[PDB]
Parts: sequence; structure tokens; C-alpha cells
Amino acid sequence: PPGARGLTGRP
Amino acid sequence: DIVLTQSPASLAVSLGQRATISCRASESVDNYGISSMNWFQQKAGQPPKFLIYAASKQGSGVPARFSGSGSGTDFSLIIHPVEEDDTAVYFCQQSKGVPYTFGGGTKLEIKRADAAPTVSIFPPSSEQLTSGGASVVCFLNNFYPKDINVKWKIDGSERQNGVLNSWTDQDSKDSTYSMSSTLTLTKDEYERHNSYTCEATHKTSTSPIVKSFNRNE
Amino acid sequence: EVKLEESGGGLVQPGGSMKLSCAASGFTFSDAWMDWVRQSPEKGLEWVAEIRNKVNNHATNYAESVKGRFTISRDDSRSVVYLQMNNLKPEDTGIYYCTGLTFDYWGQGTTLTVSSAKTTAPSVYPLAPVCGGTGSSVTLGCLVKGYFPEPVTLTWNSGSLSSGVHTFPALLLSGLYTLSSSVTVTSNTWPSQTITCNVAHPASSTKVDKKIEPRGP
Repeated sequence: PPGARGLTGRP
Repeated sequence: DIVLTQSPASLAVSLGQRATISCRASESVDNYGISSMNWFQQKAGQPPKFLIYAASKQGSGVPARFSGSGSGTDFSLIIHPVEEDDTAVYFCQQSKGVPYTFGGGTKLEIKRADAAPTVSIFPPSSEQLTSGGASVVCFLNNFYPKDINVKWKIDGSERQNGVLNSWTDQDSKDSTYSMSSTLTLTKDEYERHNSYTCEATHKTSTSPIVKSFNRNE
Repeated sequence: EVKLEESGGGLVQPGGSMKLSCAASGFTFSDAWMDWVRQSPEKGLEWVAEIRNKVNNHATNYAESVKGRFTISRDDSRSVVYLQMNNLKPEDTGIYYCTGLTFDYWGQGTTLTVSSAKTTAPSVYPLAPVCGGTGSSVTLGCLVKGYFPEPVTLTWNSGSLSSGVHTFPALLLSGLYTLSSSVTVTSNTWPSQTITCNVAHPASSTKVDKKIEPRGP
């Protein structure tokens, strides 16, 4: 699934 | 601020060929082992669509042909094989830290066979004349390449003042451009001259494509 | 399917205030990091503001160019992100996208124009071809003259004609936007079946339908 941050989000 | 610089600015690729767009970062966007570099596609009149994350990994349902590469400060986006619908602007974007920053953008044009414009001239409407203005419009539709030159003549005398020239973006299906030229005049001056002409020089035709009317006709 | 709908753009005086809002569905909203991103032709894509999820204390960040003026916030119970903007400046003019899961998903965008120019309704003029035409297809036009601010929406026969349509980007002539659109159909269709140009200018609450009539002498 997606992260909280999103795939485009920071690490 | 991590500044992103893309190149080239624009780019024309034939169907089925490789398109390579670059993105240079002012400093390393590596955080951990992951390069925090994303790529977006913006087709005309639409928001950006997310394509690639982590430099090389692809978002959900993003075709195999889109794929990125690079680490640290240098990155590429490869589109191969290119398709008609890939005409768009492509943005690189850095998520290493706040502020999040985007690149300048790179327009991908799709090369296709040459195409002459279908040219249509339109006098002013009855509505506009009774308002007080007079606009003569000339559509040049479905042509390639993008370069075109429109000359307006009034009784054979050239005019440059009041002329508005708007190009569309490239079409996502037939890879053509279309363009609207608009000579704007006072109603008083529209009725002083008879013959309104719209010459259009394109790569296709050596001699220009003329379309013309006279007011008493 | 993810949906992001923004709302509440429009025209505002320099110094004035404006509150954008962004409804979202298709992902667990309370978990998602949400952003606002703007686009202008001069400055490209600017990240404006972030708000993080409940797990990160609804932490906000802002671009330096908006610090002290813009407040981002969210209503997890209504799946809404807001962007309060104060002391607005001409350079704040742009299309404001609300994005979800940082930049994975993007809304259509809402237009914010910051200018002491007043709102102005377009005049909408139909462009029928020259008196008496002859080909196997025919092009009609629609001129949308002298509106402010952007945008207008233009459809032909309420959307029924998508193919055949070229709508041209607007341009600034004498401080006001002018826009044109061509439509091409087979010469059976017109003039027998009626073709109508539909134009809305939300900023001035203008909705016009203009029927294209042939030119009788």
C-alpha cells in the first residue's frame, strides 16, 4: 500500500 | 533550498524512439540508500501526474516504458518507446527535505509527418459590429511542425497591430498543433476597407496558404 | 479512485484575504500528509505548504515566500484541507493545487488572481463561415472577448462535440483576456442541426450559450 507520507514523500 | 535544473527545455522524439530528459540537483538528494527524486507528467490543461518515485521506481499503473535512473545529484527520465499520448511537460522533483522543490519542466514534443493547416477565415459577428468593435479571426488547424507564420492583409496592405496569435499544445492523439490568429480593429476602420486576407506560410507549402473575403459578399 | 476537489479561488485585491479548501476521498485521509502547490507561468511549480498526519502532530511547514501570511490546516472528520491566505500579493497569482500523500495525487487546481483590476464579463461572439461557403467539412468558431480574470470554460453543444474542437489558450489584449475556439464537423451536420457555443465565466457569474447562425445577405 501507500505510506503515510506517500510514495513521493520524504524518507 | 535544493535547486533542480532540468535539460533540455524542449525535445522532439519520433514515435517509438527514446526520449531522455535530465535533472541536475544543486546538492545530493540521497537520504539513506534512497535517492529522493520523483518525476511528474503534466499534459495540457491538467494537473501533474505522478510517474516515478525514488529516482527509478514506478507509481501504480505507470507503463513499463517510463523509467528513471541516476543517484546523488544527476538523474534521468527515459520514455521508450515514446507514444502519441506522451506529449506533455515533465517535471523532476526533490523530496529530500523541506522546502520541496520542482524543476523548470521539459516539454516532450512527438515528431510526426508534416501536415498542412486547414485554414478558415471568419469575419466579425453581427453582434460585435453593433457593440463597436470588429475582430477578424483565422483558424489554422491540425498542422506540424509547430512553426507557422501568419500575415494579415487589408486591401492587400500588410497589418501587424492588434494581431493575437494563440497556439494550442500538441494534440495527444494526432500529434498536430492548431493556431488562432485574430486581427482586432475599430468598427469605423473595418468598414473603410473591403478585402480581408490571411496569408499563412508553413514548412509544407512553399507559397503561402491564402484565405480571404470581401465585405460585400 | 482518488478524488481531490479544490474550491474558493477567484479574484482578490492586493492586501486581501482568501481561503482555499480541498475535499478528498479514496484514501484514509487522517493518515495522509497533504500539501498545497501552486503554478504560474513565471515561476513554475512552487510548493506552498505541508500539513502532516495525526501521528506527526499535524505538523505544518511553509515556503519562505508565504511564511507569516498563509495558514494550512485540516479537518480530519470532514476529509478537508484548508489554506488561509492573508496579505495577498500579485506574485501569489497562480493555479493552486491541493495534493494528497505529499504529491502522489493532485487536484484539478483552482485559480487565484491577485490584482486591483475589476472583474469583467466576456462578450461572447459566434463565428459562422463566410457568406455562402463548399468542402466536405465545415469549421465554426466562438470568440470570448475581454474578460478578467481567468478562467473561462467553453464547451460545444454542452460537451457533445469533443472531437473536432480546438480551444485556444487565452491572451492578454488591452489588459483583458480574449480567447477563441474552433469546431469542425461534416457539412451534413451544419447548418441543419444547431451547433451552440457554451461559455461560463465563474468569476463574473456569466453563463452564455450562443447559437452559430449562417450569414444571410
